[PDB]
Amino acid sequence: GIDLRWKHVRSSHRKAPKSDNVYLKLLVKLYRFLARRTEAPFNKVVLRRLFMSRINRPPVSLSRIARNLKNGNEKKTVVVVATVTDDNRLLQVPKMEVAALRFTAKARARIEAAGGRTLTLDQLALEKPTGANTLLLRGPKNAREAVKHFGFGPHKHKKPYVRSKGRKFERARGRRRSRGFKV
Amino acid sequence: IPPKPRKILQLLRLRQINNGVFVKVTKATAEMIKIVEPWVAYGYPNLKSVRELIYKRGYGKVNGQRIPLTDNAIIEENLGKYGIICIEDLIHEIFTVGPNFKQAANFLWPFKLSNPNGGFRPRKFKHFIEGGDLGNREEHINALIRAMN
Amino acid sequence: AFSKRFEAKQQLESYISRVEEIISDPTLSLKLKRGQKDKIEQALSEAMAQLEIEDSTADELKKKELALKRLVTKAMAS
Amino acid sequence: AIKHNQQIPNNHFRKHWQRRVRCHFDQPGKKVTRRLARRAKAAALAPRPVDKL
Amino acid sequence: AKSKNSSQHNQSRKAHRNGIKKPKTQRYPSLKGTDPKFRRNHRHALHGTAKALKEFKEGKRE
Amino acid sequence: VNVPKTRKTFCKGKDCQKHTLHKVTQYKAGKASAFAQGKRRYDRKQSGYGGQTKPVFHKKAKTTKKIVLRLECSVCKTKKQLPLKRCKHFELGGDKKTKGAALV
Amino acid sequence: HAAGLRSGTRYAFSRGFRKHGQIPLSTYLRTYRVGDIVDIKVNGAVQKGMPHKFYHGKTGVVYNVTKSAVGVIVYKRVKHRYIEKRINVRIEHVKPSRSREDFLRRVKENAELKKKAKAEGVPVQLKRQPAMPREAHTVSIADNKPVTLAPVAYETTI
RNA sequence: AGGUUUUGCGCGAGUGUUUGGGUGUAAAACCCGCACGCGUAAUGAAAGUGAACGUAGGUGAGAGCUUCGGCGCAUCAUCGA
RNA sequence: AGACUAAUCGAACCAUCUAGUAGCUGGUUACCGCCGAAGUUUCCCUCAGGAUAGCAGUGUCGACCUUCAGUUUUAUGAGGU
RNA sequence: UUAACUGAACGUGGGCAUUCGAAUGUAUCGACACUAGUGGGCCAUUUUUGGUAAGCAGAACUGGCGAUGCGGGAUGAACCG
RNA sequence: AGGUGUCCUAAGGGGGGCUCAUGGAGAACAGAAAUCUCCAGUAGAACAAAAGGGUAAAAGUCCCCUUGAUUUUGAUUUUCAGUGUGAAUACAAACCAUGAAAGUGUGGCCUAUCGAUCCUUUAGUCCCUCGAAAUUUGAGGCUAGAGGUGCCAGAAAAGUUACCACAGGGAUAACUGGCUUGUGGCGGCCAAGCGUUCAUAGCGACGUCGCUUUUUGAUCCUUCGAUGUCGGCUCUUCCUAUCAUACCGAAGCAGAAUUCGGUAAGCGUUGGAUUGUUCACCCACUAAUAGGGAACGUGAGCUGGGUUUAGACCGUCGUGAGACAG
Ligand SMILES: [Mg+2]
Ligand SMILES: [Mg+2]
Ligand SMILES: [Mg+2]
Ligand SMILES: [Mg+2]
Ligand SMILES: [Mg+2]
Ligand SMILES: [Mg+2]
Ligand SMILES: [Mg+2]
Ligand SMILES: [Mg+2]
Ligand SMILES: [Mg+2]
Ligand SMILES: [Mg+2]
Ligand SMILES: [Mg+2]
Ligand SMILES: [Mg+2]
Ligand SMILES: [Mg+2]
Ligand SMILES: [Mg+2]
Ligand SMILES: [Mg+2]
Ligand SMILES: [Mg+2]
Ligand SMILES: [Mg+2]
Ligand SMILES: [Mg+2]
Ligand SMILES: [Mg+2]
Ligand SMILES: [Mg+2]
Ligand SMILES: [Mg+2]
Ligand SMILES: [Mg+2]
Ligand SMILES: [Mg+2]
Ligand SMILES: [Mg+2]
Ligand SMILES: [Mg+2]
Ligand SMILES: [Mg+2]
Ligand SMILES: [Mg+2]
Ligand SMILES: [Mg+2]
Ligand SMILES: [Mg+2]
Ligand SMILES: [Mg+2]
Ligand SMILES: [Mg+2]
Ligand SMILES: [Mg+2]
Ligand SMILES: [Mg+2]
Ligand SMILES: [Mg+2]
Ligand SMILES: [Mg+2]
Ligand SMILES: [Mg+2]
Ligand SMILES: [Mg+2]
Ligand SMILES: [Mg+2]
Ligand SMILES: [Mg+2]
Ligand SMILES: [Mg+2]
Ligand SMILES: [Mg+2]
Ligand SMILES: [Mg+2]
Ligand SMILES: [Mg+2]
Ligand SMILES: [Mg+2]
Ligand SMILES: [Mg+2]
Ligand SMILES: [Mg+2]
Ligand SMILES: [Mg+2]
Ligand SMILES: [Mg+2]
Ligand SMILES: [Mg+2]
Ligand SMILES: [Mg+2]
Ligand SMILES: [Mg+2]
Ligand SMILES: [Mg+2]
Ligand SMILES: [Mg+2]
Ligand SMILES: [Mg+2]
Ligand SMILES: [Mg+2]
Ligand SMILES: [Mg+2]
Ligand SMILES: [Mg+2]
Ligand SMILES: [Mg+2]
Ligand SMILES: [Mg+2]
Ligand SMILES: [Mg+2]
Ligand SMILES: [Mg+2]
Ligand SMILES: [Mg+2]
Ligand SMILES: [Mg+2]
Ligand SMILES: [Mg+2]
Ligand SMILES: [Mg+2]
Ligand SMILES: [Mg+2]
Ligand SMILES: [Mg+2]
Ligand SMILES: [Mg+2]
Ligand SMILES: [Mg+2]
Ligand SMILES: [Mg+2]
Ligand SMILES: [Mg+2]
Ligand SMILES: [Mg+2]
Ligand SMILES: [Mg+2]
Ligand SMILES: [Mg+2]
Ligand SMILES: [Mg+2]
Ligand SMILES: [Mg+2]
Ligand SMILES: [Mg+2]
Ligand SMILES: [Mg+2]
Ligand SMILES: [Mg+2]
Ligand SMILES: [Mg+2]
Ligand SMILES: [Mg+2]
Ligand SMILES: [Mg+2]
Ligand SMILES: [Mg+2]
Ligand SMILES: [Mg+2]
Ligand SMILES: [Zn+2]
Repeated sequence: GIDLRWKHVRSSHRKAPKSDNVYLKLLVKLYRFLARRTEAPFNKVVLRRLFMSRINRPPVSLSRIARNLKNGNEKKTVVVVATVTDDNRLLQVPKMEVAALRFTAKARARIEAAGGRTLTLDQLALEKPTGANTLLLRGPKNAREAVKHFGFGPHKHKKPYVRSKGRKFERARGRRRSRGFKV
Repeated sequence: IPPKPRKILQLLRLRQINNGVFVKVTKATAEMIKIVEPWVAYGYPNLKSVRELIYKRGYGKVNGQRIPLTDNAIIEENLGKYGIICIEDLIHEIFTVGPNFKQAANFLWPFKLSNPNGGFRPRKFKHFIEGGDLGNREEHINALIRAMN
Repeated sequence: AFSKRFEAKQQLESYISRVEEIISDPTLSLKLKRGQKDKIEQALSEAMAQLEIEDSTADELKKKELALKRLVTKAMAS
Repeated sequence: AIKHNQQIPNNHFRKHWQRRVRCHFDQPGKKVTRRLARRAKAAALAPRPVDKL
Repeated sequence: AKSKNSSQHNQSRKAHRNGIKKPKTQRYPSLKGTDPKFRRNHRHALHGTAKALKEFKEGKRE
Repeated sequence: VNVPKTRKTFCKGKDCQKHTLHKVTQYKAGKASAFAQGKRRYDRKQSGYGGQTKPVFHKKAKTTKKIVLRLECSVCKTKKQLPLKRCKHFELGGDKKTKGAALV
Repeated sequence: HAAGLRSGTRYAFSRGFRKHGQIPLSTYLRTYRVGDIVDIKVNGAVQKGMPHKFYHGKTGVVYNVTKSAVGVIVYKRVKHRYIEKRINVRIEHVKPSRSREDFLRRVKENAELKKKAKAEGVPVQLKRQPAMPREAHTVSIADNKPVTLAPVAYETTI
C-alpha cells in the first residue's frame, strides 16, 4: 500500500488538434519544430492556440484591431490566430499589416485598399521566426448567446429558456410583488 | 487510521510501511511526532548509520523524479548554490545540523528499508518501555537500522 | 352549539364555587401570603362578568377554566 | 416530469397522429407531370401566348 | 413500516472529499449595505479628484 | 378592544402631505356584482348537463377575522385603510377605563 | 422539539454573579473605523440590536459605521462550503480585539531594530524561531547534597 | 417532430438553392430568383418612448511585446456615464 | 339456494376500441484498459415513489500564477459538560 | 461631518529589502459546462436515552462491511495482521 | 415537565417625582388580620399569559401631555436549497409626538401568538384600452389591503362484504425454531422466632444469590410463485427435578404406621361415568396409579367431534346492507 490521494491523473489541456484538416496538420508540424528549438515565448503560445476548438477562437473585428493600434503601436504586426471580420461601422480604415488564420472576403479587400498587407501564419514564421515586434489579440470569449443562460438561479439576473417572449410567458408569480413574491 | 494522525504522517512524508526520514527536533516538530505514537519508532542516529544510509539507499529528487545518486555531478547541480558539491558535504550537513539542513533533507527521497533481519519483538505494537517496538528508544535505534538496512 | 356551550358554563361555575372554600377556611389561608391572595380575587372579578354576557363561546369559557386553576394551584403547591 | 434546466415542452402529439402522415416521395414525379401538361397545352395554343395579360 | 429517522454518519467525509472551499479575499470590497448618506458624498468626491489629477498636465502642478 | 372615534395621522393627499385629523369607521365588504368577468364566466360553465364544475369549500377552521379601519381626512376627504390584528370583541368609541376606583 | 431565536441560551446571555446592574459607561466612548478587528460578546441587559446566538464569540471586520451600530463581516461554515455573513450589532456588544496587537507591535519593533544595524553593519536574525533543546551546563552539589527517596508502605486513612 | 449543451466543417453582419421554376445520360446530378424564417435593439399591463461628457471612462491584477521608459488582449473585482 | 340461462353466472358467449394503464414482480446478448459512489439535507394526500443540494465521470479553458493545507508552534477571544 | 481645512473615506509625490519578517509539506492551483447511479442500510471501541432484559428500539465523533480477495481466530459479511 | 389559534387606546410613545415583598417596636373601639408613625430591608415584590433570561433616582409605581400601532420603497439576520411564509435588526428620504435640553419613538422589555395561484371586494392616480371616428353609462388593466385553506407550501368527498377479484409484500401479523426470563416453575445462603425445655429432628420472618425453557409475555431474524393449522387412537426411543421396587444414612425412630436425605432411570406406572376438549372432577382395583422432551413427536398413518368458506335459526347492536374471541 502507498496511501495516495490521486493516481493515474491525466492532463487537462489538449495536446493535438481534433480537426483533420490536412493543411492545418502541416501548420502544426512547422510550429512544433519552431517551439522546440527557439527561446522565444511567442512560439509556444501560438502552438497551443492552434489546438483550440471554434468556440475558444472567437472572431476579431477590424474595429478591435484599430483600438489597439494607438499609443505607439502603429508600426507593429498584428497576429490573430482566428478569423478576421470586417466592421460596417468603421468608415476610415488605418494602414496596417495583419497575420491571421483566415480573412473574410470584405476584410481582405478593405485592408489592402487602404495600403495594407495580409499575411499568413506560414509567411509569418518566414519573416519573424522569433515574433519580434508583434502583438497578440483575442476575441470576446464570453460574447456568446449560450453563455447568458449559464448559472441560472434566484438573484442571479440570468436569461431563462422560454419558447417566446411576451406578457403571457412567465412574468407573473415570483416576478412581481403584486402576485405573491419576487424571485 | 483516524483523520488527524493520517494528515501528520503525510506532512512527514511517511506514506508507506518501512519508510524513513530525517527531522530536526524543535518544539514545533516534537509535538507532531508525539501525536502519531502508535505508528512510528524513532531515535538518535550516529555517524555510521547516517553514513550507511546515504551510500546504499541514497536517492535524490531531481525535477520530481527519483534519480539514484552515483556521481558527484548530480549533487552539485542541485545543491551547489548552498555550498554542497560532494557526497561528503551532504553527510556533514545532515549529521551536524547546519544552516542549510532544510534544503539538504528535502532533497533526499524518503528511504525505503526492508524488514529487519532478526525480526521484531514478540509483540511489536506496544511501547518500547512496555516491551514493544514503537516509540522513542534513544540510542537503541542504531541496532534496528542495521537489520532493516 | 347550544349543548356544547351550556356544558362548559356549568363546569366554570363549579370551579368558582370550589375555590371559594380554599380561600375562606382559616387553615389554608394561614400560611398563604397576601400577594397570592389578591391576585386570585382579581382574576375572579372578570370571571363573574362573562357569565352575565351572552357572546361568550366554548373556547373563551374553557380557556379561563384552566387559567384560574393554573393560577391557584401554583400558590398552594409552593 | 422535469429533471433539469429545460425549456417547457409543448408537443401536440396526443391524438392518433400516425393515422394522418403525408410523406412526399412524389416530388420529382409530380414535376415531370406538370411539364408534360404545360407543353401539351402550349401545343394546342399554337401561335398564342400561354398566359393572359 | 418504521424506518430510520435521521443520521449524520457520512456527511463529514462527503464534505472533505474535494475540500472545504473558502471564498477568496480581494482588494476592493463592494459598497453594498453602506449607509446612503456617506455613499452620495463619496460619489461627488471621486468625480472632482479625477478632474484635478487630469489637469495635472496643464495646470495646478501640486 | 376599543379605538378612539378620531385620530390625526399622515394624509397622502395632493395638497395636504402632512398630519391631519381623521374620522374612524369600520370597513364592510360590498355586494358582489352580477356583471363581473369572473361571474359571467362562471355562469356559462354551469349551464347544461354535467353538474357542479368548481370546488366548494367545506373545512373552515378560523373563528375570527382581521379588523380593518377606514379613515377619512377632514380637509380633502381622502380615505385610508389600516389593518389590525385578530380579535373577538371589537367596538369603537367606547368609554375609557378608570384607574384606582376598584369596587364590586 | 422547537427552534426559537433564543432557544438554548439560558447561560450564554445571562450576566454573571455580582455583575448585574449598571453598564460601565466607558463602552460608549470608544471609536471604530472600517477595517478594524472586533469580536462579538452579547450583553443580556440590552435587548435591541442583539445578534443571533451563533455569533456570540466570533471575530470579524468592521465594514460600515452608523449612528449607534457597526456592521461586521464574519465567515460561517455551512456543510462543505463557507459563506460570507453581514450583521448589524449595537456597540454595547462589540469590543476591540487584541488578536492583531502582537503583529502590530512586532512590525514597529522590527523596522527600528533593523534601521540601527544597517547603519552599524551587523546581521540581526530578526525573524522568530520555536523553542530549541537545552544546552550543556554543569550543576554543583556543594551545600546541595541530594536526598534519597523510596516508595511508602500501604496504610489505612479512615 | 421539438428543445439543450459539447465536437468537425462552410460562409460571416449577415446566413439558408430544392414550396416553386429552368434543365437532364431522368426519383440522381447541375443552375436561377421574388418573398419568408432566425440574427442585427431594448423596455412597459398599455398608450408609448428608444442607447458616446472622455482617444468608448477611472483604479488594482494580467499572457505577450518593448526604443527599457512603457503599451497592455481574454477574463475576474470595484467606482461611474 | 344469488339458484339456473350449452362442463362458463354476486351479471353469459364472440369480434373490435386494444400493443387498454401500472409508483408493483420477472428478464435485458462480445472482450480488454483507466477513474469510481449513495442510503443524508429541504418540500410534496409523501412513507415500496418523485423534484432539490451533496457524493461520481467526461470535455476543457486561465496561469505553470509559487499559490495552498481534516497539521504543529507563538499571541489573543468565546463555553458551563 | 466639525466652532474651525478640524475629521472622514479615496488619492498625487516621497521615504523603508544587505534580511518580504514561525515550523513542515506542496505525489496535485483556480474557474466553467453537461450528465449517470443513489435517496430500505447494517456492525464495533468510547460517550449515551427508553426497557427486568434481548442477536431489541433510538442518537453523537471516528473507523469498517455493503462494493474485497489474501495470511491467522478449527468453522464464521463486520474482530487481529 | 409544560405552552399557543388569544388579550390591550393603553397593558403603545415621551418626561418628572417616589421605592417594593417582609420583619422588629409603638397608637381609643381594633382582635392572627382594617388605618396612622419611626427604624431595618440586593429584590426574596411587581412587569396580561407557559418557562427561561433581564430590570432599583427603573423596564416597577402614581401624576402630566400625546397617537412612530403613520407615509415611500431597498439592504441584512433566524428556519434554509442560502426558495417561500412567519417573526426580527441597522440606516436613508418625509411628516409629527414628548422634554429646559442632550436625546428617545417605525406597536407590546427579549424568546410563540399565523396563510399562495384563480375569483370577489374596498382604497389610490385622474392615469392607460375597448383595435372605422367622437360624447356619456358599463366592462377590462396598473399599485396597496381584506374574504382561506388547522392534513396549517394550501384536492370538493359516507358505509358494508361470511358471495368475492387482481398486482405484490416475509419491508408487516396468526404456528414451530432463535436471542431474552419480567411473570410461571424449581433450588440455595444468613438466622429474629415456632417447636413444653432447646435458632438449625422437622420448619423459617425481614433480606439476598442462582438455575430451567413443559406457563404466559416482549421482539419480528428465517418462510406469504404455501413447511397441511385442536384433540384422541397407534408405535418407538431419550431426560431425572424418583410415585413404586433393590440396598443404606438421620428423627421429638419402643413396636406398627409415617417424615427428611444419598447411590440409582435396570423395571413398571391401569379399567370406567360426564365433556370435542387439553385441563378437571368423582367410582373401583393396585407394589404404584410420578413429571416431561422429540417442528408444543406422529393427517401421501387413521378419524373429522371442535375451530375456520358458501345454506339456515335465535338473542343484543345497527335507519340500512350487515357485525358479534355469544
Ligand atoms: Mg503494489
Ligand atoms: Mg391578486
Ligand atoms: Mg533466518
Ligand atoms: Mg510476534
Ligand atoms: Mg430512509
Ligand atoms: Mg464510509
Ligand atoms: Mg365593481
Ligand atoms: Mg379584476
Ligand atoms: Mg347556453
Ligand atoms: Mg356543463
Ligand atoms: Mg338546467
Ligand atoms: Mg434545541
Ligand atoms: Mg455569560
Ligand atoms: Mg432532434
Ligand atoms: Mg434575410
Ligand atoms: Mg413594443
Ligand atoms: Mg508580464
Ligand atoms: Mg346468502
Ligand atoms: Mg356455448
Ligand atoms: Mg352451466
Ligand atoms: Mg352482463
Ligand atoms: Mg373479448
Ligand atoms: Mg409493450
Ligand atoms: Mg395488454
Ligand atoms: Mg481495474
Ligand atoms: Mg481506484
Ligand atoms: Mg411506511
Ligand atoms: Mg423491493
Ligand atoms: Mg469532479
Ligand atoms: Mg452546569
Ligand atoms: Mg446545558
Ligand atoms: Mg424520500
Ligand atoms: Mg435525485
Ligand atoms: Mg433495512
Ligand atoms: Mg427504494
Ligand atoms: Mg453476525
Ligand atoms: Mg440499532
Ligand atoms: Mg430492525
Ligand atoms: Mg477488507
Ligand atoms: Mg480465512
Ligand atoms: Mg473458536
Ligand atoms: Mg410533551
Ligand atoms: Mg403610557
Ligand atoms: Mg414610561
Ligand atoms: Mg421615569
Ligand atoms: Mg429573576
Ligand atoms: Mg432541522
Ligand atoms: Mg433567506
Ligand atoms: Mg425569511
Ligand atoms: Mg429616526
Ligand atoms: Mg410596557
Ligand atoms: Mg420590540
Ligand atoms: Mg389573503
Ligand atoms: Mg380557487
Ligand atoms: Mg374608441
Ligand atoms: Mg370595434
Ligand atoms: Mg375563496
Ligand atoms: Mg405540509
Ligand atoms: Mg389536483
Ligand atoms: Mg422479517
Ligand atoms: Mg425466570
Ligand atoms: Mg423460644
Ligand atoms: Mg437447614
Ligand atoms: Mg422469603
Ligand atoms: Mg418463551
Ligand atoms: Mg413472525
Ligand atoms: Mg407464508
Ligand atoms: Mg417454499
Ligand atoms: Mg412436509
Ligand atoms: Mg379417548
Ligand atoms: Mg439424582
Ligand atoms: Mg428416596
Ligand atoms: Mg429403559
Ligand atoms: Mg374409554
Ligand atoms: Mg417446547
Ligand atoms: Mg405437532
Ligand atoms: Mg390427509
Ligand atoms: Mg394432529
Ligand atoms: Mg407425515
Ligand atoms: Mg364437523
Ligand atoms: Mg357457515
Ligand atoms: Mg356459487
Ligand atoms: Mg332493530
Ligand atoms: Mg358465531
Ligand atoms: Zn388631507
